[PDB]
Amino acid sequence: MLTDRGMTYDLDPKDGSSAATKPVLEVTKKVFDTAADAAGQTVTVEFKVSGAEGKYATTGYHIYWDERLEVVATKTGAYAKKGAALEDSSLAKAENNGNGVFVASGADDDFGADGVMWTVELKVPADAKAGDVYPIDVAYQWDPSKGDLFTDNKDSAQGKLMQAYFFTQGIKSSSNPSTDEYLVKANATYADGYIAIKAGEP
Amino acid sequence: YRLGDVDFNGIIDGRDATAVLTEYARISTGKPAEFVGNTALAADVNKDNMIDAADATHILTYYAISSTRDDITSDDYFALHQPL
Ligand SMILES: [Ca+2]
Ligand SMILES: [Ca+2]
Ligand SMILES: [Ca+2]
Repeated sequence: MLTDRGMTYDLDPKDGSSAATKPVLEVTKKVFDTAADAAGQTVTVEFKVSGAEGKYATTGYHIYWDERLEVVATKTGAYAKKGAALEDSSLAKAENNGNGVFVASGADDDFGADGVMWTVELKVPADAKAGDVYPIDVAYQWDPSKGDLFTDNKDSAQGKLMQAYFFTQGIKSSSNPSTDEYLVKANATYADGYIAIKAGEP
Repeated sequence: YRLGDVDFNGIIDGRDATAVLTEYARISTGKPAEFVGNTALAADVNKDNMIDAADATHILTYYAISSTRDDITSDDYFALHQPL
């Protein structure tokens, strides 16, 4: 089970189609051949940014996964661990959020790099079946008190355009849906990656 | 001022944390302070009379808490770490 928790990106500007920096986030799409190959496996799920080398400082976005997956916490209890894209970012924090996590970063200049921002260890249940798709969602959220971020150190006009791109075009959502066949079959085209098991029907 | 809101836009978020960290890195290398008056006061969230990466870490952690369980005010969160 997953739900579509993402919200409509509604700050000014909301059209990032002319952003100098067009950050794209890719999420692991792990596919197992058989239920027996998948059952009880822990998969490292990477959240990997491209096109924003040296262009960002301040990030914060939501991750959710199918409720049937079991997260394997870090030694500190965190559900996500920072990756190489964040190695030059002095501030990095993951807060747990049920079947999900909130991941945030900060830097004293535009030290954000391309590559793996975060990883999440997700374990496939013992009763996994051929055909199962466990979707993994990156989502924008906002409320009047605060919202998700992908901006530069000064939070410049270009950083706000880059943020608009990141949330509207850089990640999948109900307004930018996946066409990946696994997510279509999962009825989760708002999601971004997955752990799947092949159905292997003629 | 609102504690934690160093850009005074009514929101405590990662931009506040990055701003405190940026000020700390500038001062550390000997540049002049840019945080004065109520900005300086807003940055010192643990009330230890200095602005450093512990303040920036606290703002970011509040931003992440408010983004998840959201079960404590910013003022109560920063008071947990202030001197009795
Ligand atoms: Ca999504
Ligand atoms: Ca603020
Ligand atoms: Ca302080």
